[PDB]
Amino acid sequence: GSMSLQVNLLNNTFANPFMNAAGVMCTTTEELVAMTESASGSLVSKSCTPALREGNPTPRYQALPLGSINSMGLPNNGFDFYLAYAAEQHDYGKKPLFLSMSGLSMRENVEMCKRLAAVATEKGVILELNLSDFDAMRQCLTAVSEVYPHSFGVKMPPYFDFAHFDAAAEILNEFPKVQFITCINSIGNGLVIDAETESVVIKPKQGFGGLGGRYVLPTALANINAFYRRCPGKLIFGCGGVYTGEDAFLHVLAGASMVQVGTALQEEGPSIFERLTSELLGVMAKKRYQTLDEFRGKVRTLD
Amino acid sequence: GSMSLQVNLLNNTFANPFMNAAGVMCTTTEELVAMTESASGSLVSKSCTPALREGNPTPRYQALPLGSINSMGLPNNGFDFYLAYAAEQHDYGKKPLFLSMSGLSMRENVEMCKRLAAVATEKGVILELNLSDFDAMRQCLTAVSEVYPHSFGVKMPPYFDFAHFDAAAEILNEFPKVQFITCINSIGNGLVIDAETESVVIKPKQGFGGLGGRYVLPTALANINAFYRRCPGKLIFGCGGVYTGEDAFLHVLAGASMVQVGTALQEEGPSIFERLTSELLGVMAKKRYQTLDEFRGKVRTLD
Ligand SMILES: Cc1cc2nc3c(=O)[nH]c(=O)nc-3n(C[C@H](O)[C@H](O)[C@H](O)COP(=O)(O)O)c2cc1C
Ligand SMILES: Cc1cc2nc3c(=O)[nH]c(=O)nc-3n(C[C@H](O)[C@H](O)[C@H](O)COP(=O)(O)O)c2cc1C
Repeated sequence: GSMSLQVNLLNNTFANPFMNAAGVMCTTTEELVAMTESASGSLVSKSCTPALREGNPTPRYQALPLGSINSMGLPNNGFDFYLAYAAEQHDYGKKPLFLSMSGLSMRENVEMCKRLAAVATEKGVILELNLSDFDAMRQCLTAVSEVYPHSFGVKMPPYFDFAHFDAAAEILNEFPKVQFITCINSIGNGLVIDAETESVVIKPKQGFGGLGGRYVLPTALANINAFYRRCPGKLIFGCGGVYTGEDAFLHVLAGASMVQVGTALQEEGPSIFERLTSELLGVMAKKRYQTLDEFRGKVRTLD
Repeated sequence: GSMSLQVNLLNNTFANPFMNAAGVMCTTTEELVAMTESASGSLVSKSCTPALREGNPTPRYQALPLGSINSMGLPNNGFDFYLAYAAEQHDYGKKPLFLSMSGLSMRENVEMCKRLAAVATEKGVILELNLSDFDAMRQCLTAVSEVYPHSFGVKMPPYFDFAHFDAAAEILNEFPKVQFITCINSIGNGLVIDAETESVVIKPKQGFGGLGGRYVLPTALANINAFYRRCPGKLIFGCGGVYTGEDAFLHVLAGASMVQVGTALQEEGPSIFERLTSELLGVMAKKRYQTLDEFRGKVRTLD
């Protein structure tokens, strides 16, 4: 019958839950345009700092059989650029836009949010605040909530135990404006060593870098589901290890409303969204689901 | 030329760096015997608590294409059992024995260590203290160091940033008795969801469990290398994601002295050690290394 990947959240309609993960294929105008032109339900701009950053020396990203490792160092065009893209360029008629923000301090986030406010108001761009200790997180969210008169989401690093799921959820649940939680950012500071070259594969930080892709899917599912459970009032956006509609299906089963695609998108480019939508639809059709609502968060436990 | 996987550490000679990861194929006499009979350089008994524990309801382990997930819940025959194995059964002529200890409180560890002391003294069993909060860690090590008159090692959870590498290393470095650091335990609380069944795959903890296997190799390498760098006075034992001699070679390059094998061993049985020694030798032969010393810790960075 009639299947739909439509997602409705944040006062928006998304054609499908897919979007790039922040930082992937979303740094330049060209990329943002490509993402916007893609079949993705949405996009998020590269996490921005107040000013442009060159980011780290290359190689700073490496695709791997099981994912990716990167230490990009937040190369980005700077907030004004993404603000301007959101304010003046982005075609919201095509899809909603998220703007990822990653100030290097609370003050930077506060100042960016102060300015993002009007554009969020005028254009509907949605903040994904990159949060990737808990007191600091609470302070950050307080400071941002103080100056930012809109719902926003937060991009979380993965956590690895319930104590942390609980503590993080507790924080986030303090902030009604935090309407979505994106789980997860990279698994931090993995170290890929190329057995052939007997070396690391990225240059910054002695080769340590965030892992994405296949490596991170169960972690991502865990986090998605953990926050899905602990933040019942909030939306969870999944991010981590999505290469296929089936992976996305897992994200949604774990609780994801939107499903972000990082490494796989980096490796395939924006055409991946046509394939993901089609695959997820295929998965849904095989499983006799018509909407994401029908199985979102419905992963069955055995206990 | 002549190649050797021999490892000399902790006043022992190991024929090769391989051993099981604690908890894998090392719970029962039969497993311990099998590990001892295997080609592994060593073995470590299942992390024990003062008394036997049934562990968690099954399924509590699931092998996966990329690794494993488990929430065993520390099923173990109890300390007396492993102590007795170390004291009276283990053939130290075949290989050294590590005894993993995972008391559920400092007190439990202290009480077991007090009793382990004489057996370590008399038989040479070596404690791997399962540490998998930094104050708690310091307190545990202090307590164990107070009462345990031997060098021992610690099984560490993976860390994911340098702040944690630094903090953990700083702590471990306060304890001269901590002579090896085993990196790593599982990546905590991943959630594997079976797209077919739309369910989790292990029963305890709503399906959340420690990830091992291919998922964890870069994390393991990161941790091994991080502590290798930060704890130059200590040996690092690698654990995580070893399925092949090539993987083991990575561990060693990252800094590993011993290389523990969990998931792959769980899946393959103790004959894996023949294959691993052979493969690691083959890797070393192709690379013209003759000893592990020649490349241990020599992973080349690009910066
Ligand atoms: C090249 C690259 C750049 C990234 N930059 C950002 C970023 O700017 N902001 C952010 O929140 N996450 C960033 N990440 C993390 C991704 O958003 C995503 O959380 C991570 O890659 C896991 O998703 P994946 O498994 O689909 O890769 C980056 C990841 C990659 C690979
Ligand atoms: C079935 C199973 C039981 C485990 N039990 C223990 C344990 O008792 N003590 C411990 O330190 N680690 C335990 N672990 C973690 C392993 O020692 C190892 O750290 C982890 O599996 C990563 O290694 P791998 O990638 O080779 O699996 C267990 C792992 C598995 C799979």
